Amino acid sequence: MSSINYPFVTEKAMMLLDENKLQFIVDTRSNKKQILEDVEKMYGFKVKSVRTMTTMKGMKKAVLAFEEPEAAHEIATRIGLM
Amino acid sequence: MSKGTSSMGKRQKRTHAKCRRCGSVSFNVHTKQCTSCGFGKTSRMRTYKWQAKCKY
Amino acid sequence: MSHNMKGQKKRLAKAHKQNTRVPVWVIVKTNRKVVSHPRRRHWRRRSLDVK
Amino acid sequence: MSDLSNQRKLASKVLGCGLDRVWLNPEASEEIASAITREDIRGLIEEGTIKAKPVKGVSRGRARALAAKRKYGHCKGHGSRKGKKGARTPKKEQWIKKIRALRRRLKELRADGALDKSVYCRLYRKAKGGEYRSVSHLNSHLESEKLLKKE
RNA sequence: UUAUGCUAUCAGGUGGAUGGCUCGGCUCAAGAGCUUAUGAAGGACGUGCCAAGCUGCGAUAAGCCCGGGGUAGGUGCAUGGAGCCAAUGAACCCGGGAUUUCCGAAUGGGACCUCUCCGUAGUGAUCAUUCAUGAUCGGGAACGCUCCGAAUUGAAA
RNA sequence: UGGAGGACCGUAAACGGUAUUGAUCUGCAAAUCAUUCGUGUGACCUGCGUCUCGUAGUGAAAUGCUAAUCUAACCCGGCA
RNA sequence: UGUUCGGGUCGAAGCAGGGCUGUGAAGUCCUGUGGACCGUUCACAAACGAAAAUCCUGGUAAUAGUAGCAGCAAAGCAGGGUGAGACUCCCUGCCGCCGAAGGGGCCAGGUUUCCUCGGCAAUGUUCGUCAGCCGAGGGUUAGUCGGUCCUAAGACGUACCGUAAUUCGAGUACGCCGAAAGGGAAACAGGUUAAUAUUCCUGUACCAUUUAGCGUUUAGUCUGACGUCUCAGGGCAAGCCGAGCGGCGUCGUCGCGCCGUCUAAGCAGCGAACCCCGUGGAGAGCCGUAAUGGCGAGAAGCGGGCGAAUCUGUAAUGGCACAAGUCGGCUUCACCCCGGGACCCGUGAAAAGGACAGCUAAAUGUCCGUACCGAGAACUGACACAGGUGCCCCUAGCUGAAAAGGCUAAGGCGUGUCGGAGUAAUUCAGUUAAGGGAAUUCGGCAAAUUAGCUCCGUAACUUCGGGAUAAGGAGUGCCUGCUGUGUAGACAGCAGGUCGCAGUGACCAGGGGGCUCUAACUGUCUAAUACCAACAUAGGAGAUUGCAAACCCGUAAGGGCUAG
RNA sequence: CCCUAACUGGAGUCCGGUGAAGCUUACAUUCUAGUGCACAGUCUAGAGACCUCUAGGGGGAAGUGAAGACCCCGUGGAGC
RNA sequence: GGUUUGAUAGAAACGGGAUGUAAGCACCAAGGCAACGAGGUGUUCAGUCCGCGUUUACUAACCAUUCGUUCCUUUCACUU
Ligand SMILES: [Mg+2]
Ligand SMILES: [Mg+2]
Ligand SMILES: [Mg+2]
Ligand SMILES: [Mg+2]
Ligand SMILES: [Mg+2]
Ligand SMILES: [Mg+2]
Ligand SMILES: [Mg+2]
Ligand SMILES: [Mg+2]
Ligand SMILES: [Mg+2]
Ligand SMILES: [Mg+2]
Ligand SMILES: [Mg+2]
Ligand SMILES: [Mg+2]
Ligand SMILES: [Mg+2]
Ligand SMILES: [Mg+2]
Ligand SMILES: [Mg+2]
Ligand SMILES: [Zn+2]
Repeated sequence: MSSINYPFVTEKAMMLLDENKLQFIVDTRSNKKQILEDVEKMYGFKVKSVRTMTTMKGMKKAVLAFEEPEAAHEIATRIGLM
Repeated sequence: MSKGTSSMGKRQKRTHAKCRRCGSVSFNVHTKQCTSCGFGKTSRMRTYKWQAKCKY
Repeated sequence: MSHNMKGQKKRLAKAHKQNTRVPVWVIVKTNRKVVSHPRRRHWRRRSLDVK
Repeated sequence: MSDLSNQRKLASKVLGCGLDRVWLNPEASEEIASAITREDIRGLIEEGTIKAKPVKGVSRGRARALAAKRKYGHCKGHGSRKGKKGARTPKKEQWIKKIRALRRRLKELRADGALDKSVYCRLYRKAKGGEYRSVSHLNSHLESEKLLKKE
C-alpha cells in the first residue's frame, strides 16, 4: 500500500525543478507524514515540507520541498523525468 | 409573488442527502433517516408488501 | 464556492470524468455499433444526483 | 490577425488596468499576436507597443469656480436651496456650537479673574437658559450691566 | 407550352410497417435449498497502454497462488494500433487458498460530512458462564409460525 | 434645550400588490412587465439553523396554506 | 399441432400494379423487386380477422416559409486584418449603455462552466472564422483564510419504562451532535502564472502544543458576554483644496484639465473618557454637560495609578519608465475606540477559549475546502427564461437634503444575441392640439393639473393629542460688494446691477375642499380574479380552577399549559 | 367628449436569414327561399360565378379552445 | 413622366422664405485698490438654415438588356 504512485510531470510541474521541488501523484488516502516518510524511504533524500492538493480527476498531487540542494534534479535523473 | 415559477427559485437548499447504506439521495437531513432503505432508523432494510402488488 | 467534504468532491470528480465521449478506437473496434453511453450530460441541464 | 483578446486580457492583468484601457498598436498587430506569456507582454509594454490609455477623470475646474463663489456667499439663494432648513444645518449642532462658545468665553473670564464665582454661576445658568445669542451678545450684556471686576 | 390545379399510374426522397430470422421472455415440471461479527448482501470510490458505460476485481485492484481437466493459442460485452502472456502448458472450467479501501448488522466516538476524531491499538448493545470463552443482531424469490388488523365491494340502498 | 411615538413624507433598499379591468394571454412568465400605488423604527423585513403534518399540522380565520395538488395532500397497495 | 400429399437459389415469404374464377368472404395466376423458407388433404386448437373507442404507439402533413426572432436597456459606423466564406470574430478611432448597479467581494447552489490550442454536423432565436458548444491538454499548494473546537433553538444514541410487538412512544440518567454570517490563539507587504495565491517565492514577523533548563500559583474572580432608540468626544479609510516636482491632453485665443507625487503587519513609546487612591474643604450656593446632572453619605482645585482607537519611530528595501517620489490644510461617513442618557407588564443566550508566572532553546503544527460563475447566459423556475435566490455586503466627481433622478470617472459592456428598407392601413408606448371644459361614462376610468425650499397665513370639528403641507398667498436665476454665528467645515442674511416668454428654467416633485355610510386607529387576508365594511387589536364582560387544580394530548409509560 | 388631426419610437407592410403551433371525414367560387330533428356552402328550385396572388379588419363556417361549472337524473360521492 | 434633338433629380449662384442680430474685436457696465465683471451698444434687419422656384448640362439620366423566335429540327423556307 505504497503512498507514492509516480512523479507528476506537466509544464507547471517541471517549473519547480529549478526550485528544488518535485511534484508527485500519491495515494489519496495518505497524509503529509506518510508521503514524507515514504519518499525518504524510497530515495533517502530529506524532505522539508509537503504541499498536498487533491484534483478534480480524483487524484492527489504532492509537492515535496527538499533540504539538500539538487535533490530534485538527482531524483529526476534517477527516474528519467529530465 | 406567485406559487409557480416565482417561488421556485428559492430551491437553493436540500432536504435529502446521499445516504451511506444505499447510495441513494434519500437520507433526510432533519429526521436522520433514509426514506428508501431506512438507514438511521433500523438495522434491517425497510421493505413493505405494498411496494409491489398482491401475488394473486 | 460550495464547501464540499472529501467524499463529495470525489463523487463530483467521478461525475466529471464520466462526462466524456467514447474513445475513437472503441467505435472502430465495435464496427461503430457502440457509439454512446447513458452517462453523457451537460453541466447546464439536470443537476447531478451526487452530493 | 488572430484573436488578440487573450493578449488584451493578459495585458490588462499585467498593467493593472481595465480591459478597454489597453491600447494595442494597430500597426504592430503581429507583434502583439506573438505575445503569449506575461514576460512577452511585459517586454511589449516596456517597448511601448502595449500601453494603458490615460484615465479620463471628471474635470473639476468649473466645480472649483462654483465652490469659490459659494464660499464667498453667492450661488446659494432661495432658488438653489432645495432641502429643508434643518437638513442644510441641523439645530442641535447650532445649539452645540453656540453653547460651547458661550461656556468657553465664561470659563476664560472666570480664569483671568474678571468674573468671580457668584456672577459666573449666574451667567453659566443664563447661557444654559438661552439668554444670550452669541459671544458678542454675552460681551455686550457684560459691558451693559458691568459684571466684570473692573479695577 | 394553360399558370395555380384535379385524378390515376410510374421514378426518387422521408419513413420503418409487413415478411424472414432471433443468444431474450413467459408458463409448467424435476431437483436442490440457507447465508452473516473468520465482518455478508447492498452501496460509494478506485481499478484497463490508448478504457466513457456495463461486467469483473479491491491499493496484489478485468487480477495472484496451488491440485485436477483441456491444449494452442490468449489478451471480457467489443477479432482497433502497439505490446504483453503462453510448450517452465497459459486462456478457459471445477476444487482449495491469498489479497479483499470506505460505508453497511457496522460494532472505539461522530455523522446534511460514505469520510472524519481519539489513539491508551478498540469485545457497540443485550445476555450465558468455570468469568477461559460463547450466543443474538443483517440478508434470503416465495413458503412456514405467532400476534395485530381495514375499506372499497355484495346484499342491486 | 430635549429626542418619545405599533408618528409623518419618501426611493426601482426591503416588503406588499391598489387602479389601468393597459401590455402579454399557443406569453419573458403554468400570473410576468410598465405606469400608478400601501407599509418603510416595528404587531417591521429577511438570511441560515431547528421544530409542528394528513381526519393531522399551521392559520390576525379565506376552508387559506402544508413543494404549480387541499371542504381532507402526495406515493404505493386494497384495485382489473 | 397430428396426419396425407408436396413447392423452393432453374429463386420461398413479403411488397406495387394487373388478368381470371367465385354472389362474396377470398383464392389462384402474370409483370417488377426480393434473397430463404412456404403450403395442401382429412381432423383439431387459439394471445384468430378493425373503420371508428375526444382509442394507444410511431411516422407525417395542411396551417406555412406563416407567428416569433420588436414593447422592460431603440447601437452601431470608417479603416485595416484574419478567413474559402464576415453586419455579426480581432485591432484602431469615432459614437454609445450601466455607472449606490449591468461595477467590486462572497454564502447556498452549480461542478470544470476556469485557462491554452484546434473545429463549426448539432446548441446560439440570424450568420459566424466567434462562444458558458464540440474535441484535446492543463489548472486549485495554508500552523496564520475558513472548516476543525464551543455551545444555542433543537436533534440523535445507550439504559430504564411503555407497547401484542417494533424500525414505535413521553420522561428521566449518562453521552453525543447541532452555526463556512453566534463565540473564536496567530501574517502582513511585494513578486510570480495561461489559469493558483494572506497558501508558492523574497523580506519582516506572529500563534499553539509537547520535550528540556531556570521558579512560582492570586485560584477565585474577570473576560468571552450581549436588547432597542438617541447623542457627545477622539481617530481613520474614502473624498476635497493650496505650493513644488514628473508625464499626458488641449493649444482658433487662453493657461488651464487629468494622472502620480506611494510605505503593510510585527516591534518600541505616549495615552482621551470612565474608574480608583492620597489631599482638599463648598452654601444669603457652587462645579459641569449636547442633554440628564454632581456635592459634608464630601463638590471645585492639586497630585498619583489603571487606561483606547489612532499617531510617531523602526521595519528601509519593495515596487514606480532606477519620473518625480518632498510638503501643508479641510472634511471624514454608513468604519473603529470611548462615554453619557432614555425605554421596557419586552430584561435582550450559553459554553469552549482567554488574563492573572512566566523566560530561553529545539522540533512539530495531521485532515478537508481553495479553480471558475455567484447571476438580464455558469444557481433555481423544462430554456442563454424580463421571475426568484442577492441588493446579501461595499461603491468615486458635479447638481441636490440625499445611496432620489440627470450627467460623467473607474470598472463592465455594444450579447437585456437577427439584419436591410423608409412605402400604406391598423396597432403598443409617447409629444402637441384651436374654441368649449366632464357635455364622455355605470362612475372624471385614463390623462391633465399642482409639486422643492423660505416667509406670511391657516377653518369646521376634536378624544385637546390633532385636523395641518389644511385652505389662500409672496419670493426664488445670474453678476458686483459685503455682513452675522461658528474654532472650522459650512450656515443665515443684506445692498446694488442685469437677462429671459419662463429662475425648484432640465431632472425631481401633493391638486385642493365640503357632506354622508362603514370600520376606531398601525396591522392581517383568499400565493394564481375578492386588500373589503371581513380577520386581528387594545378596551369591556362572562365562565372554570386553590395546583395531585381547571382545560387538553397519549393505548400506556408519561406529558402540554409549566422554570407557571 | 364635441371631432378628430399632425408628429415621434417600436411593430405591421416590403426585402435577406432562421423558423414552430392550434381547428382539419370529404369536397368546397357562393347568394336567396323552401324542405330537412323546426338555425343548410353540399338537399330542392332559381340567381350568380374566369382563375391565381397580395393587403385589410373580422360578417358567416350555429369559427377554435372544453365529455357544461346553470337545471335534472344516478337506489354515485365528499365536507358540514 | 424624363433620358444628351435633355432642365428628370443633385450641386453652385440668385430669388422667395424660417429664426432673431452670430463668433472675435472696440467702448461702456452696478461695482472692486486691483485682477475681474452678469450684461448693454457698434461691426450686424446680422449669423445659421430651407424635404420651394429660376438661371445653369457643372456631375449623374450612360453602357446595355430581354419579349415581339414554341425549340430542337434540316417535324425545315434554310447559309457551310
Ligand atoms: Mg490543503
Ligand atoms: Mg401477497
Ligand atoms: Mg351493496
Ligand atoms: Mg411612507
Ligand atoms: Mg400548492
Ligand atoms: Mg389506487
Ligand atoms: Mg387503424
Ligand atoms: Mg425589423
Ligand atoms: Mg448614465
Ligand atoms: Mg446558427
Ligand atoms: Mg459542533
Ligand atoms: Mg380597518
Ligand atoms: Mg372585527
Ligand atoms: Mg356531459
Ligand atoms: Mg332507482
Ligand atoms: Zn439509504
